[PDB]
Amino acid sequence: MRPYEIMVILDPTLDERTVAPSLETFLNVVRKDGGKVEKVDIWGKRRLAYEIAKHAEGIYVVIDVKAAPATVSELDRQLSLNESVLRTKVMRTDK
Amino acid sequence: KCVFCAKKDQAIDYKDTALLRTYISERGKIRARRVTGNCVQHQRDIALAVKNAREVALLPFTSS
Amino acid sequence: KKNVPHGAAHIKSTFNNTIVTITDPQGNVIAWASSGHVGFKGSRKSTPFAAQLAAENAARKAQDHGVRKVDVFVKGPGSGRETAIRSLQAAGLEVGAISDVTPQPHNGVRPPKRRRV
Amino acid sequence: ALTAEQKKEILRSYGLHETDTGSPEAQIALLTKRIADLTEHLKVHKHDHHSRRGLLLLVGRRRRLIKYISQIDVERYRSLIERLGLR
Amino acid sequence: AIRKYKPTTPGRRGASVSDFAEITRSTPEKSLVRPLHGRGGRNAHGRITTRHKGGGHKRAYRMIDFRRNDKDGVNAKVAHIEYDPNRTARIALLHYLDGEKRYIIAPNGLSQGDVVESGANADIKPGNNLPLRNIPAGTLIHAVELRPGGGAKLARSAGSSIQLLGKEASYASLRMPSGEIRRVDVRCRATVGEVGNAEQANINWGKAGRMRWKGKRPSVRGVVMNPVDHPHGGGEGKTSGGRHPVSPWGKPEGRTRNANKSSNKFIVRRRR
RNA sequence: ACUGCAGGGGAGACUGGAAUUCCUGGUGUAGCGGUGGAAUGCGCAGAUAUCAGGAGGAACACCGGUGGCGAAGGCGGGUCUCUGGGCAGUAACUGACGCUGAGGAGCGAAAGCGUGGGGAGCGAACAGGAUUAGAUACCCUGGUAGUCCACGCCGUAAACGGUGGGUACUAGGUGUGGGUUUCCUUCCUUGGGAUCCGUGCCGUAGCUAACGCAUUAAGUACCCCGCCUGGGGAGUACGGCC
RNA sequence: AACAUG
Ligand SMILES: [Mg+2]
Ligand SMILES: [Mg+2]
Ligand SMILES: [Mg+2]
Ligand SMILES: [Mg+2]
Ligand SMILES: [Mg+2]
Ligand SMILES: [Mg+2]
Ligand SMILES: [Mg+2]
Ligand SMILES: [Mg+2]
Ligand SMILES: [Mg+2]
Ligand SMILES: [Mg+2]
Ligand SMILES: [Mg+2]
Ligand SMILES: [Mg+2]
Ligand SMILES: [Mg+2]
Ligand SMILES: [Mg+2]
Ligand SMILES: [Mg+2]
Ligand SMILES: [Mg+2]
Ligand SMILES: [Mg+2]
Ligand SMILES: [Mg+2]
Ligand SMILES: [Mg+2]
Ligand SMILES: [Mg+2]
Ligand SMILES: [Mg+2]
Ligand SMILES: [Mg+2]
Ligand SMILES: [Mg+2]
Ligand SMILES: [Mg+2]
Ligand SMILES: [Mg+2]
Ligand SMILES: [Mg+2]
Ligand SMILES: [Mg+2]
Ligand SMILES: [Mg+2]
Ligand SMILES: [Mg+2]
Ligand SMILES: [Mg+2]
Ligand SMILES: [Mg+2]
Ligand SMILES: [Mg+2]
Ligand SMILES: [Zn+2]
Repeated sequence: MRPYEIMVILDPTLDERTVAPSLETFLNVVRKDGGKVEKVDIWGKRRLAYEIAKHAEGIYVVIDVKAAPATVSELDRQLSLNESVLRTKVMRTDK
Repeated sequence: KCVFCAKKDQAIDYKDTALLRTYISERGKIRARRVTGNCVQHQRDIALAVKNAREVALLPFTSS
Repeated sequence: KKNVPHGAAHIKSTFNNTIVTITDPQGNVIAWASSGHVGFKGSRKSTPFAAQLAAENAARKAQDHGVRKVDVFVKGPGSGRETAIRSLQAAGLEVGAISDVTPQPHNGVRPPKRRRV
Repeated sequence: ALTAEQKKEILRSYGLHETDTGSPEAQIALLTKRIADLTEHLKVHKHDHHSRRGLLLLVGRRRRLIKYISQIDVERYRSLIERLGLR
Repeated sequence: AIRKYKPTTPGRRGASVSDFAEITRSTPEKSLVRPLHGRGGRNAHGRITTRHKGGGHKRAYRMIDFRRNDKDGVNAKVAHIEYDPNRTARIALLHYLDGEKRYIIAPNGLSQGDVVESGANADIKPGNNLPLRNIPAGTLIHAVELRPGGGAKLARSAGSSIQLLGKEASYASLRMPSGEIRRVDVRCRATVGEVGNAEQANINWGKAGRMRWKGKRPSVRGVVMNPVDHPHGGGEGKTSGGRHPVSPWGKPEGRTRNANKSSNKFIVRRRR
């Protein structure tokens, strides 16, 4: 179970009432395999430094997960297929 | 002379898009090593943070 | 038969020629008179005097469309690049901000081979 | 590979006296594990020549430790071939 | 997966064959089999309308599910990967959870035992069938239908795929396997992935009789006929044909597509 | 073995922005391109310019250096997955288990070869233009293979530090890369000292025909291997092997 | 631009 940190940029035409319930469907596939979720910090709207996919705004979400590598690579495959997600960035946090 | 070596355990982070506004120039380019006083290892850690911040749209690749 | 009060003056300037186009802020061309339009042929087009004649010919033709103030976007490694900005001033325009928009590849495409001249 | 606990189970089966790390039994048994763990690395990734060269160094080091144990006690050599494998 | 023979005979010198390593269960599924018979190129008038046809091994038809409209949400299990003589791809037998057997074209990477979804809530995995509205752009798809509800028609030979370029309002832009850019409706269905058995173009059939087994009957050039037989016939030695090249029915070479066919509004770009 | 540490070492998958070209649409009018000077060429059927959209390929600005890593060839967009080596400290363990290595084997830039993809830009061949006594060239406009990828073959380079490996010793001065440890340790200064492993510059003794090398030796020594024996003919013929 | 030879 390695500590990962997944950064998700969401489409700004969503609403902040359904940002955290929507990605709870994604995070439940981590929990089936022994994964652990710690910090689901949502930064909200922020001006993007350049126009990603004809949008100038976007919702930044930091996942802060801790699971097996086979399940984290399973997750961001399902995140890029979701049409609300603009970008995904997965990084390890240890050395 | 190096800020990160003097002040210990300071996190060089791609999230922290306010530490990375110093150590870049007005076009957006990564500053030289001999003008910021960094060591070799932290100049490595700064430039990777800038390359990772540019790809999450926290810093522009180029901006006049 | 138009009226656009504020426009943009794009100046491309190479080692062979200079092209001075004047647009609106959406990129629709109002007038464009370049250095071979004024009578010049061959290597005389790259001289700075051929550049400042092109900058007059595009300026006074854009003022027939009611242009009073332009923004300047220069690009290219030419010496007819600052004689053009000081020819839009001395033709009845206000030149505003000057920007270099020369394209810079990030080690992109392969250049041609070097000349054994 | 070969984490700090994964080498402990090899040393409990092939080390002589509870702290042995340097004997020919322990070093061959750790090399036989790395040679095994890296030939199944090289069934994926058939073109990793830089990693494959490091396998020839372990084969050469394991073969020299096999030759040393057969010059000093042939009965220790016979049982170690049985417990790990030759040919 | 192309086994090369050894040159034991002059007919097996350059020859090669499939390795057939993908196939489980050498026999077909008995209820999904319809009979065929040959034609030899002949229409209902009894006359040869397609030359060079006939002979050939005996064949039976495997019923392929080119619709896949009626199982949106009923999952299936790949039971076997079988040989089909009627096409160049391999076929996968699906065991749906309700109790029905079906054949589909086997995609690249749909080994035995994999679960196959269908409908608007399927996953983008090789073998799932979705409407084009639910597939993201850039995805390699196969077995695409032209009209909604009409059945898979496009990109279904072995190795072939369509890249989904984009969807604007009600139409998807497709890159067909020839380089043709076609625009079709977004309610059309398509299977995710790429058709398997992609190495069969490299098969060197070794001998004349091996292509006689497949139904291809010989082909005489027009320049060695007589002028009553072909426009290229004639001459005293061998010639080139004493005219610009034509068909056996005197038609010249050039574009044979109807220039005002109704589907010109849907074609963005012709092939290259 | 344990504890740390630095790294473009390698393979696989996904993925980012800039620029070039093309496509579609708008604005626009007569030139653009190129050179020492021109011409071929492109364009006036709407080019170049300019703005928006799209497709595709290849290489990765800044960081970046004199620096790092690798046995050599080589290696720098990002992230993840698998993986090889090195350094320092502790001295826990084994007890000479070492060095070299004829033959052999494996790796091995670029060009090239086979099958199959892909092809933006570049560009042998080729074609036109110019220059010239000529111009099978240099310069200009185009342009195929090839350059890219997957899997095999090829096994050569000024593959060079023109310096084979291992080991021990023999003044120092001076930058820089990675650790470890000491006195006022915060004298903030991340300074000086000691020591281990690199990588540069200078320089003593010594060596050298000279230029030069000089603790990273081309010095003083021991072990093992490859090679030389005037220049051409010739790294060619013939025979064999691939 | 330009320019060979003894
Ligand atoms: Mg670091
Ligand atoms: Mg009849
Ligand atoms: Mg035929
Ligand atoms: Mg005849
Ligand atoms: Mg006739
Ligand atoms: Mg004849
Ligand atoms: Mg004749
Ligand atoms: Mg690396
Ligand atoms: Mg771009
Ligand atoms: Mg193109
Ligand atoms: Mg244009
Ligand atoms: Mg990379
Ligand atoms: Mg003892
Ligand atoms: Mg050796
Ligand atoms: Mg040898
Ligand atoms: Mg090789
Ligand atoms: Mg090559
Ligand atoms: Mg080739
Ligand atoms: Mg080819
Ligand atoms: Mg010529
Ligand atoms: Mg050329
Ligand atoms: Mg050839
Ligand atoms: Mg590869
Ligand atoms: Mg070299
Ligand atoms: Mg030599
Ligand atoms: Mg020596
Ligand atoms: Mg040193
Ligand atoms: Mg010196
Ligand atoms: Mg000497
Ligand atoms: Mg001789
Ligand atoms: Mg020879
Ligand atoms: Mg011979
Ligand atoms: Zn530092």
